[PDB]
Amino acid sequence: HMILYGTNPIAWSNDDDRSLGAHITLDQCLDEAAKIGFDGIEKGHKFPQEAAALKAVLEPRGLRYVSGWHSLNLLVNSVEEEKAAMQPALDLLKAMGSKVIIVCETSNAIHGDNDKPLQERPVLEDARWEAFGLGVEALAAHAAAQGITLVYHHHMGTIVETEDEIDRLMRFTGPHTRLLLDTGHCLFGRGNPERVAQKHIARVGHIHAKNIRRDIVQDVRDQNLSFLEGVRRGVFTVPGDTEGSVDFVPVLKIAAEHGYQGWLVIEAEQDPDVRNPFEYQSLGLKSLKAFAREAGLDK
Ligand SMILES: [Mn+2]
Repeated sequence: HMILYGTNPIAWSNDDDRSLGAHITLDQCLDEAAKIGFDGIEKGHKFPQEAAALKAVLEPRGLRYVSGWHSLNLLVNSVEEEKAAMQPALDLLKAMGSKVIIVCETSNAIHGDNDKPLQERPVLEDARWEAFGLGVEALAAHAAAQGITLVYHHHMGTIVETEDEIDRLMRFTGPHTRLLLDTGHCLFGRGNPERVAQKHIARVGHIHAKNIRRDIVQDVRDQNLSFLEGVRRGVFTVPGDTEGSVDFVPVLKIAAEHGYQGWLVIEAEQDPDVRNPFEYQSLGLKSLKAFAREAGLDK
């Protein structure tokens, strides 16, 4: 298959807030992911991080290891310390057959901080962009030399949140640095997912099909809520949820027209007691494959 459909375990057990889905075992998450029809799944905090142990739980369920989030600290640590911090991840990904590493600068991020409003998120001083981009590119050239493509995950609560900042990451990196286009964080960050795709599709190496509930996002902005408070209130949902406001097909149409190959991952943080992951992830996969057909991406 030229298009593979993935999921992310934070639908089942949240990574940032371990009180969300704490009771849901790895075994349940993986059973339901396979049963729903996903081709693979991304790293979650309950995943073994050794190759044999991770293979032992994914292979019985027909699940490929899509990729894993790896946190960056380029703003406080040297490049060589950051290459040495990503290497264990690069080795696991190779042993698992994965082709992508997902990265985000978190050294000053606030999305994991429950008590910090999202409006207080860090902004990278204008003079530090050139150095920061160069450092990201150095990790991506390092990764590429090993078969792994770096995809940068712009993210609420980080220095890469707005559309303008996505454009600055793209100006100050390349050619090995790719963009992970997350439709949910892009709209949450007041950006236009379609317009971002128009500009950067040729650099997009990985796509997260995430939806937002416009009602809840407007609540987050007005009441000054943290990222994890938005998550608990349902700021995110899946493709095809009527309460959502992301327009998926135009983004998938841009991807089709330039020949995107690879994964589309449904990543939807929700409170799983209220928003059953089996239900919402079933809805997501059903709707995203429809949208991908309508877009001519999945032919
Ligand atoms: Mn994502």
